[PDB]
Amino acid sequence: TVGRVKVYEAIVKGENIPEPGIPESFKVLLKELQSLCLNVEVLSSDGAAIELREGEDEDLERAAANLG
Amino acid sequence: AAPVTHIWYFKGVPSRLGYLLDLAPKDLEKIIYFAAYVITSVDEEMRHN
Amino acid sequence: DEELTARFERDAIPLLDQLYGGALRMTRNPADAEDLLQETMVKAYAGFRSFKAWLYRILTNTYINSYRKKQRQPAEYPTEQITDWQLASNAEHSSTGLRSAEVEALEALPDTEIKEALQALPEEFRMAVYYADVEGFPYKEIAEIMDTPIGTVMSRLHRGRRQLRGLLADVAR
Amino acid sequence: LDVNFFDELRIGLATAEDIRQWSYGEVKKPETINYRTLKPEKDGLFC
Amino acid sequence: LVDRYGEYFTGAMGAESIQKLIENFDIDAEAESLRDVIRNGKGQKKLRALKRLKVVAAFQQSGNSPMGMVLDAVPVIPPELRPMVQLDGGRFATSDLNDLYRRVINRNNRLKRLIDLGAPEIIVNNEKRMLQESVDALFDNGRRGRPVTGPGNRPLKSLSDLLKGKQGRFRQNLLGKRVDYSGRSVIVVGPQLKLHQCGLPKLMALELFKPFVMKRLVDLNHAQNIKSAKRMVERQRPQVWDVL
Amino acid sequence: RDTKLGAEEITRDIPNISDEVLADLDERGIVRIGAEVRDGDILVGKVTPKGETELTPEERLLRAIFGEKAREVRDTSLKVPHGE
Repeated sequence: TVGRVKVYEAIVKGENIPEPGIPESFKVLLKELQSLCLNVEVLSSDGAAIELREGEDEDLERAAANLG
Repeated sequence: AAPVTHIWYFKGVPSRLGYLLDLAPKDLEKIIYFAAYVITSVDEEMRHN
Repeated sequence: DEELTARFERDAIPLLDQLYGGALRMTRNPADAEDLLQETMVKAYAGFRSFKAWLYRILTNTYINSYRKKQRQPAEYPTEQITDWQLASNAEHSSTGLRSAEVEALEALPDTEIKEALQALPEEFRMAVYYADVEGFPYKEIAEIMDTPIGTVMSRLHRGRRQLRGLLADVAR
Repeated sequence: LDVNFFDELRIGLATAEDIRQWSYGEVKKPETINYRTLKPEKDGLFC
Repeated sequence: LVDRYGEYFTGAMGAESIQKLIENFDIDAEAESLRDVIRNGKGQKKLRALKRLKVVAAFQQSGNSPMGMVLDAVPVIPPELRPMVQLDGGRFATSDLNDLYRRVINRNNRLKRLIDLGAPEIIVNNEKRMLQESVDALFDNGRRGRPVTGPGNRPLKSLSDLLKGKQGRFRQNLLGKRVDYSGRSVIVVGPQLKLHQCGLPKLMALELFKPFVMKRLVDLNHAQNIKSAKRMVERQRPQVWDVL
Repeated sequence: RDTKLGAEEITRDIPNISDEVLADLDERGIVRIGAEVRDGDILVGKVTPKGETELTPEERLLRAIFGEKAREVRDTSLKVPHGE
């Protein structure tokens, strides 16, 4: 969801295409597994469980800095 | 309002519940779906005395 | 009259097993027949102390009441999957349609019209109108955010509003 | 916000504690949305 | 057995009784007992103790509490993954998941009403069985008994159906997806083409490359800004063919 | 139809839309018999009630500066599909 908009920005501005993010399909898969009472956690290298969300301030920081 | 068994661990062959409790899958079917009673606990000393 | 309930039990329970046959014909769906039968039981047992054709009257009454509640609720027809055509058709009548990555990226871009008219305003006035009209703060909160008396916030609001009204005239832009 | 550093993906049985920790609330009502106002009913599947 | 002797034991129907059997279950005793009986000799019963040993030992080593096989709380998937959209004609369309969840909810609430009302044990037991069967239909529909059906006698798709098959979320929502910057059309023979070339219909290429054409359009002075460039590419203004 | 924010309207008055592209519409906002329509043209003009949280910050700046109408709408007009 963020990668597509940032890609359109990059092309329209003549910049390089950015690095891809995480597919929504994988998050949906995890939500379905959880809805099946399967506890599915994404582990990092150290063994801790990563939590998957998105920062709300980025869109607000850019949108607010837009006006000045 | 009352416990429910996860059908994946009951009906999936071989039955995971049935192999955990050493119960036949059809007897476990009779228990879960209220065809038959099962004995949860027994008082050994009170029965012997 | 507790024993009466016990009487209920016996005289009720075999009849109930036949009442299913009456509900299945009515609902045409076996799970809804079980639901209707059990609902008939809840209505009967609580009101059995008041008083089989009687249980059939309670049953049919509960079915028709379920019909009446069905008239009040939104009409739902379940589907294996919602099609993209239905999503688009539903979006055509929605407050916000289906936006595209292009529309998102271009909407995130600077206006280069409104922004220029805001930069022409002095920093105090554009800040006051930003916290007031754009953000929506009440006036006292604007007097708190920047340290000024109420008078400078209100005056800068009116004068900045006037100047911005001069810098652009648009029915839409 | 996050590149994928994921080392591995683990799956196990979820207890009721896990399910209640996931939950943002309990759905107590069969109602979906109001037919007149098209607003999700409270304590419903869309609440 | 309850009238006389009732205070010497306890027994029950349903999944609450299975849960009680798991609470009193001693996993290490059965684990090393089955290891012993399986290691002692070879035969059919040894295969019984081996196959039982795989699951019992599985619950022993993994740290999974077997109580996880019996649920006191059912998760509810977020509503965007099971949406509800109104159609032309005033009707609404819900994912089957909403009807399954709704059946579990109604039967659970009726079970609560029966517990409060002090109903006969036969009625309460019927409601408990209906609850177990409805949660069954929610997780895997049709795996046991006749599937729960919607209108037209169509079995509803359960949570297990989303993960299974060629139409599930594994095969066609993960291994493959619909993509932007793509098109299709009928193919005709290209005899004048070089082996490394293909003919692209003009409008198709203009749509496919649209952002690039907009950027190169704002680089030159054809477009004042990028929004007007979008307006020009959408209107197929004659300036777009050189840039394209 | 009726929406969360109230009834839609089929109308000739479509915000942010020039009089040049409304030329082939009648007084109701419906295209006129015999009109030549192309990709993207307006067939039936329609507006849908919008919420005040859906305005861009600039749109809200205009609405608050000029004291514009309380009714905010989106352009849902029926348009000719691509390649028609």
